[PDB]
Amino acid sequence: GTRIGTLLGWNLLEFPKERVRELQSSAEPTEGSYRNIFDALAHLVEEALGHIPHGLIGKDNVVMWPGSTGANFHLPGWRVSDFVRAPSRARTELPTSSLTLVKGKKVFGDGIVGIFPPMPEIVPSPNGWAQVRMFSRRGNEIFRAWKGVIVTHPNVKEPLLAFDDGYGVEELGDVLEIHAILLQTQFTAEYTVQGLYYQGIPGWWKHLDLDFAFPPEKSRLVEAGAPLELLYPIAQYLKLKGPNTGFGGILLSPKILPFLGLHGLEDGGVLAYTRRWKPGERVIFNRRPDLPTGQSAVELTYVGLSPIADSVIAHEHDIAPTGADYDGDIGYVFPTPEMGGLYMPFHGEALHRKDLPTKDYESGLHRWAGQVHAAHILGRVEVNTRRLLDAAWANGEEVSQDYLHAATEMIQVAVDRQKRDIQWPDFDFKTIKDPVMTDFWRLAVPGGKLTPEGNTPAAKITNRWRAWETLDGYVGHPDMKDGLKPLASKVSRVLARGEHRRPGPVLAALAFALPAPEPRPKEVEDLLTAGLQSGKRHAVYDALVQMGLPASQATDHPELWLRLASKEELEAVFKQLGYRPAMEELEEALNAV
Amino acid sequence: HMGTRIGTLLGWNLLEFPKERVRELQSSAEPTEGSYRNIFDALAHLVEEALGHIPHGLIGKDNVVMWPGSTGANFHLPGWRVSDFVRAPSRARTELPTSSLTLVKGKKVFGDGIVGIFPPMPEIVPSPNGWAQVRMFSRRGNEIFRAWKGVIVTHPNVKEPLLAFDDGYGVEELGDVLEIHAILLQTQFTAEYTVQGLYYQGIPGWWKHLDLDFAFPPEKSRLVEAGAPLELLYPIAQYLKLKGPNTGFGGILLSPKILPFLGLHGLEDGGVLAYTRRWKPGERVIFNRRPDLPTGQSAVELTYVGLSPIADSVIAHEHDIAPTGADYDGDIGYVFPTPEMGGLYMPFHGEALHRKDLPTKDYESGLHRWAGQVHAAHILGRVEVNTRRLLDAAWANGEEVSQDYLHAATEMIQVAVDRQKRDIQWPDFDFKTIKDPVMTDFWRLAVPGGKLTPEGNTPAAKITNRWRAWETLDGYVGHPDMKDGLKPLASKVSRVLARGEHRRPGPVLAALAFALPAPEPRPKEVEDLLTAGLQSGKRHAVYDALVQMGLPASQATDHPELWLRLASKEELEAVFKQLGYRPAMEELEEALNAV
Ligand SMILES: [Mg+2]
Ligand SMILES: [Mg+2]
Repeated sequence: GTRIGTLLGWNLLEFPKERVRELQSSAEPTEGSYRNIFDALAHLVEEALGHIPHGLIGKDNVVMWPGSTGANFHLPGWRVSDFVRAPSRARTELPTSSLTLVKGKKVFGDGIVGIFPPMPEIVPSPNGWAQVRMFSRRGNEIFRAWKGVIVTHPNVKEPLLAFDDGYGVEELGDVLEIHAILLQTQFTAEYTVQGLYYQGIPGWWKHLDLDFAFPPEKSRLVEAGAPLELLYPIAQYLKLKGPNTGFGGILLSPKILPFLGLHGLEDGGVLAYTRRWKPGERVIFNRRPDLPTGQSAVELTYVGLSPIADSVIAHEHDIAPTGADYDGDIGYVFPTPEMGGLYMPFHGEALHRKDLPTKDYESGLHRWAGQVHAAHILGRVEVNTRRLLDAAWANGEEVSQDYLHAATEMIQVAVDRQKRDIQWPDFDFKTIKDPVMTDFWRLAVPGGKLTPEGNTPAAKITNRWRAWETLDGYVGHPDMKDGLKPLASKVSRVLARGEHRRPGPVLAALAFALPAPEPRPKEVEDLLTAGLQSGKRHAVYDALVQMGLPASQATDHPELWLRLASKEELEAVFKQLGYRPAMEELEEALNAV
Repeated sequence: HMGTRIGTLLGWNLLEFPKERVRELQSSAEPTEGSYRNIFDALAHLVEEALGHIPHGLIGKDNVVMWPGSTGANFHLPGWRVSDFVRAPSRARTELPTSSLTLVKGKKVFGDGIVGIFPPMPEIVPSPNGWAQVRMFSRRGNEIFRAWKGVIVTHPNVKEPLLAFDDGYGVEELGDVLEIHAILLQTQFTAEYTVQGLYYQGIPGWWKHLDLDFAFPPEKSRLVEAGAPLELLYPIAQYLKLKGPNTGFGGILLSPKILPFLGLHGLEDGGVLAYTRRWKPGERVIFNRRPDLPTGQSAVELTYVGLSPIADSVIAHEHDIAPTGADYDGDIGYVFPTPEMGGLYMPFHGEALHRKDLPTKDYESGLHRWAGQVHAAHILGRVEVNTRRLLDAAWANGEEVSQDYLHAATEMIQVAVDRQKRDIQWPDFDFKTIKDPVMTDFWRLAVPGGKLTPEGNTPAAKITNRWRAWETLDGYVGHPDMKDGLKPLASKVSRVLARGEHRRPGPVLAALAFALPAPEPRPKEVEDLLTAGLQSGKRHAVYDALVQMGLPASQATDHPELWLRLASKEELEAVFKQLGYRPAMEELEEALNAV
């Protein structure tokens, strides 16, 4: 996994994470505010490179350009962005002579670019898929390029490609180069804050609970009855959970089914790679982002199994309001309210405006600009709207549906502006002069996912979960705040139970209790010495884990040792020191008075 | 790193005593009952401390000891025996249900040391027609009832897992798994004349046929091949070795008794099969099984009668190779040309001295055995060195050691080797000694161990000295013509040493630092290891890790020593051309070929 553009010989700047984010917060839905961030970005590239390098494109912080090591794209400069920046997690090659060029726009469904026979060097299943970027190539010439997903089935004899969904010019290279940018997988399917704000069942907050998430190293300690001291700080292992969990697959069109040699699918109906539902059962389909109207959740019928693994098949017409396409979108399927779900199906009228004045961007920098600008406005509308629902619910009221539609319209023009220069719709931002429950959730659940990504350091995670103490100081729904109190209690006992249980004494103890280390190579003696004498124990410990050092040879390095020991070795030494299993302690804290 | 002892996979604990109070404790040991009982004493007293009791089940060899304790599988056989099963590296593991096995009866049925004839088993043997030297156990829980030591072979024509029941140790009762540990993986073995070999059966004037060569480990070999400067090979002594006029063939040693079980016909008396086309059916070859014994009885003429059905192997009759001492429990068989065709070993025509039925009792414990082993290991060495030493005093006048005496040394050796399992009564032996600088004394310096292929790593300071020993030949008493013949070789060695004496690597390493472009961007963990090494002066350890974890070269260019180890053939050639180095191999050639 390094980037597709690099393998095509492209330059790669990586501007400071912070320098764009500051520049952004001067962004408004105005032509000027664009030309603003446009100007400021121009002279951010110039004060790093000296010049405006020909054919440059950018995402956030990342900028990219060919130089002349860089393979040439036979397509508008700004389009090229979609192709270069993605990781190349796996590669393959096909001679242009093997391909059937099935013709038609959106033949396979709008997003799917190839229906192939098994290809186990990009898709790990016969029944599989991969999200890809694919080019038809000369030597340094790239004539046509496809972005989207390809599927794979035994019944498929010859590789088929949706030619008219390509990007370059008519003529075609002599080899088709395919880069898997995302390997086949299911996706974790949990309710989100946005989702719950926009379409949650009445009193949905009532159904949130605390849970524990241990990475496999730590989960081994927990399973063997490691003392709670070894889990400090317990906050880094906390997460919220919903009353239940969804299914999440890549999203495919029924248009593929004929080419798989299979019959199609009724209107109002869904297939997915799971037996969790019986054919005929209703389910809630969801595609993200959740939009303020609540329109990202629709009720559809589970009609049976998908023939492609890790996928949901649904008609374009059935999921149109949710904004779904087939070029990498994930479909999530949740239980309906009646059978315990937290998302309510959308029943309102949806379909927003047909067209606004639209120019392309003038270059790829123009695009990068628009992108950066738009991204801010997106967040603005998002947060503002959520805040407004806070004030509204506080004041016994509700945000009028017309306004949610207006917000929704801004959000999706924002998303479209990652692509083309589109005129913003008119939209008043109300602004709130109070701390609202939304502000709490941005603290407690940054990004809205109940699954955190534990980059945030030990220092800060405890503060995050300590925020649960300050509910009263936030304005929002009376019943939300009051309903959330038992959960804040639970959080609180768990935190308190671990507050002063530090690991250092247990690490010291294990050093004394464990026997002297068995004989080990001098390269190991030497690494461990190197680590200790310089304060890089952790790098060394990571190395020895990777190089596969055995536990018996690590007993003078308790932290290392804990990472190599077996279940039996851990159990044994914990018994010796007579530690109370952390989980027993944690359960008691959860259940307590 | 992974590869760990079968014992430790079984739950057994382990200690390593220093190489000091083993080479110290033993080095006062005599062919007497009491010399044993005082090596046993100071051992049982050396496990006294460094541990609590003397743990029960305890076994050992040299400076290493192991015991079951809390876990550790419990073996349903004599404690002392178990030594032979728990000590070896488990290089690969496999499991068969006890209902899959067919059990063939009679001792030595597949030949003495072969324990299984099996269908292809790709978990332990790479070749469909392969082998592996194994310990296998029949298992319950921590219950190990019966265990086999020896070789298993593998052939497509074997349909059912065939196993030599009555060769195993323990009780007739059988667990439900058969657990197999491959302790040596199918390989050919490197086949070269040894010093002891040439002392004991060397062609007349054999020393005349030794020469200088280079052995570069792959890392250095990459360098040399890309024309690294001689500076980067310092000290060149660590790459020197002696070489024969020719090389042998070396394979695992199997009994023709296996052939019926592969659906094949057996083998004529006096014949060998081997996995090589280097000989034609008809041709004579010298068969050699180590250790080379003083009688000369470890080399015997046999006829090559065709291919072995099994890869990397030699097949010959217990019958025909029994003077050599060989059986099949992992014994290697070596096959060299006959004298007529350039061989340096001479075939033995004589009576083999293999005395039978002198008082034999067991060891009582397994610490007894350990004691026995350490005790014996020394007596063995002294006899072996003593006997070679006398050959020097003798050829020095113009005499021979009396063949009778060679016979007695041999029988002494054989008992040493046997005393490693059982408490066997020592033979009467006379240690007629010389004290003088003898040529054996030199060989033990220039070629420690006897084997022309040096033992891996000895400190770089000392290795230059060892090859310097060739200066001091005259200091040494023995065969005139040996001493005199070797002069051009002692010269060759000396030219080569001198060609590289003061070409140190420091300067070249500093140049590569400057010549190479700035390192590409590297993960923090890489940055961290590199500073760790730097700050503590342990960079070589750090480099070993990064090599092992597979860092790319473009990221290591500030650490030339590391860089040299990651770089491609093309990348090396390139910087060497830039710095204008003269290829080392050219200079090394010149040093060889000069008047
Ligand atoms: Mg999309
Ligand atoms: Mg043997």
